[PDB]
Amino acid sequence: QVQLQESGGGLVQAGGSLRLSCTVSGRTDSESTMGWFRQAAGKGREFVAAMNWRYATTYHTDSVKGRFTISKDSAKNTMYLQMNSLKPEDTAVYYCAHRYIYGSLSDSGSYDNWGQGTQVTVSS
Amino acid sequence: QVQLQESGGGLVQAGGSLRLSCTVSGRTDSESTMGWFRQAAGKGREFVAAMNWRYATTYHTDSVKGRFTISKDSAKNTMYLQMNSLKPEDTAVYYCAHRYIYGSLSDSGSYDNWGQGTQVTVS
Amino acid sequence: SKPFSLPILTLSELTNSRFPVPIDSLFTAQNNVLQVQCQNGRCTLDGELQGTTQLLPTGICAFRGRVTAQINQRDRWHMQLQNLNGTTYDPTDDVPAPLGTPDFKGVVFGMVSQRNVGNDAPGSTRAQQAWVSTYSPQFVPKLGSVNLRISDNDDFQFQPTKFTPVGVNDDDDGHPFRQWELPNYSGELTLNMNLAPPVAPNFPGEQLLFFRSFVPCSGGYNQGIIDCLIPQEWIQHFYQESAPSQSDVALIRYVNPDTGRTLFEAKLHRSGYITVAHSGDYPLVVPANGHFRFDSWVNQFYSLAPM
Amino acid sequence: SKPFSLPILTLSELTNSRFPVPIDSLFTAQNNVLQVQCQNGRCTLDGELQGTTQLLPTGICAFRGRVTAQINQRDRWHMQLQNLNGTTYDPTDDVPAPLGTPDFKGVVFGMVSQRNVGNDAPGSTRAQQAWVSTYSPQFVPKLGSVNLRISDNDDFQFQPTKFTPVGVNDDDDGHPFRQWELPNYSGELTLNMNLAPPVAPNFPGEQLLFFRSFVPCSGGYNQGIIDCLIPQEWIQHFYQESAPSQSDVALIRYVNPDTGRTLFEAKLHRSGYITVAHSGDYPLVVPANGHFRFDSWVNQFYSLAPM
Repeated sequence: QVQLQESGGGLVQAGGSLRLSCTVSGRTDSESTMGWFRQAAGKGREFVAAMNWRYATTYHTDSVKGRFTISKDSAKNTMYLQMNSLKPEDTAVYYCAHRYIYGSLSDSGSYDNWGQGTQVTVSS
Repeated sequence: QVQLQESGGGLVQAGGSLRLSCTVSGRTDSESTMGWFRQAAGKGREFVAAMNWRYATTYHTDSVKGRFTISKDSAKNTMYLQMNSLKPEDTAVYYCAHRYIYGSLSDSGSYDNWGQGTQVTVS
Repeated sequence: SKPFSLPILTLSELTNSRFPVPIDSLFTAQNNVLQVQCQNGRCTLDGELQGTTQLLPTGICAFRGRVTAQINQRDRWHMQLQNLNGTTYDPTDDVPAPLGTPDFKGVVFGMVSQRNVGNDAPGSTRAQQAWVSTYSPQFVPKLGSVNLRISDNDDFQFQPTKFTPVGVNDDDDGHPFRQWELPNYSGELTLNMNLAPPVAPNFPGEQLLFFRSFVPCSGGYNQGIIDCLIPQEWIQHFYQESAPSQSDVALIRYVNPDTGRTLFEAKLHRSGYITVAHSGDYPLVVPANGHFRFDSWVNQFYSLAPM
Repeated sequence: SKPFSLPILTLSELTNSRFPVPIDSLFTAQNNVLQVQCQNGRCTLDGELQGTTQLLPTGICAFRGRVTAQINQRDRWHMQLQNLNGTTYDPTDDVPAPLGTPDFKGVVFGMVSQRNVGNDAPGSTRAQQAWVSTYSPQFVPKLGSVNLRISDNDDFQFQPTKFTPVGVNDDDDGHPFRQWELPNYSGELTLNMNLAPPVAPNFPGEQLLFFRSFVPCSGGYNQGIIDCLIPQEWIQHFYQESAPSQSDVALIRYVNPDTGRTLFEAKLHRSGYITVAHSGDYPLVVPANGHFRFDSWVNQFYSLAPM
């Protein structure tokens, strides 16, 4: 079991930038998979990006592939989401998730553990 | 999260009976599924029986359906396995497991939590 | 008129018409209480589909449609059905259930997949293991919906959804896999309509012959046996050909192409099922290249050579 | 005396020959440098299967065999392959890979299922979601094995196993789904052999015509496009008929059966693919009941009416 916690959200203006952080503690292995998700009010939870925890190999959806970059800290037990060129449609509670299954990095499923999420609000 | 611990295994002669016990603790809801498995030395883990914690609905595999009965003492938080007409082929370590998913009771997969197991030797 | 014919196909070149898997063997059954009334795999020899039978091997025991609501019960996810070809399903059509609907009691395990449309992340997708129990009180495919048990309730949306089957199983001790017991297409306490008729031998010493598959199961020891009266490729062929049936019974002969000899003969009845002269359950011992070939139309008086 | 002919089937009555799903639409593609060399869904008009093509829709992107070992890598579980009909696979046969092997770069998700034989709990079964990446270094089907990523390493044994595909996806950012890039059937740094030949237009103003499906994906926005050159039912039909090709080009007409009129015409080439006279990517606007009909054998100079 992994314990997760998001931070870095806030009220930004469209065009700005934000880096979310997700701290990871607990048992993690070679197949451990870290994902970012988001959920706007009244909408389905959207898969955003994912990364193999050990090797930092990534997958980003086509919807964010240019502006959002998932990544891993070079020393800390912390994963990031760099978010550039923010738009009002990025407004949502952003969550991070962990999974002991490798599956495919493109697979949105089988994520067991979740943080409480951090609110991102973009406005014009 | 759910924590499990088996008990009641030991050495018995072919023909006798045992009653294994699996105590449960932790968050358990409507679709929580409890199952018994077994693994003899050097062989694959065999699915044996499963029940729905809430309603005590049961599935038994055909190799044990006449002789083994899964059941729940709901007063306590304890699952059981009534093992009758034991034969040497029944020798194995017996495990109990929990699964938050309903699936189907006949489904052997997606079991998350496991107890450490009790040894059952039939002579 | 146009001559009747069978496609030339070995057993391992045949698809079960009641589950999307290859045929494994031929099997003849002792007469008993079962009234065989499967609804998939039904087609007259002159090409009239019956029951819930459609043409596509991939449509067998599949569902297509839209998840529109959820309930706080086992069978949580309400799937409004479409026809498999994407058209709107009409619950007043003279069919037992949407074509492709499973025609047995039990649980069908497989996967659901979704691809959003509309305003909420259109084109976003997901997929996960799921289960559909033809015992579920929400299994009302005739009325237009079934409910899915899925494995991950939080990665699932109110969006277009498809169910791809993989195998079957008993559901629990009280609800076993019964391949000859139809589901209640309209739900509990309701009876089925627009059924293809029952099938039974009607000639002394004759037994039904089935195309048998051993389909995957998901735990326990169920052999996963699903028997169809005729294989999907025959149904597809009869539909193309629409050859008039010249009598109630087409005599067919199972032949070894490598030798040219006939292995045994059987009656292929105009409503699309086979009988053979044999007594007892018997898995047929036949070579791998064998196939049926159409011989002739015979009358009611025809006595089959014992097999 | 078997004349050449097409089966009479609408789009929604056709199965993709490169993935086990129905055809969704017809699509013509702008002439690229794209090398179309897909290995499933390949069959000459006189009934010669080529590539990895077999007859059953259920065999497309399916695997069958025995899991024999695990390794401490991503693709953990070593699956020694049999042919899909159960026969032992012969790595020296004149084929690129076992028939049915996926013919694209990507990940195929689905379910593995098992059924024990022998001394260890014979008859016991299990099933779970799995993934096969055709980018894997252990994806060596021509040599006799692929390795599986599975979802539950503890409910899996060294037992006969089948893989049922459900959909596809990109594997990760550096390894996307590319339907026109063949896997390395023999592994990294080995080249493929025994391939069905590449196809392309060879006439000014002509473009390939595909039977297109949008197959399920497991996350993100991939449209799941798999284009095949001819549908699986045409392949099964040409194999049955084995009518000799009287020329290198079959002129075929897409007809509205309700009105009897022709909607457009196309070239059906001897090696089993279709060209149309059109420039630009274009999803074809056709009535739902349409189907192709063989018209005549034409020669090399035949100019298609623009479509």
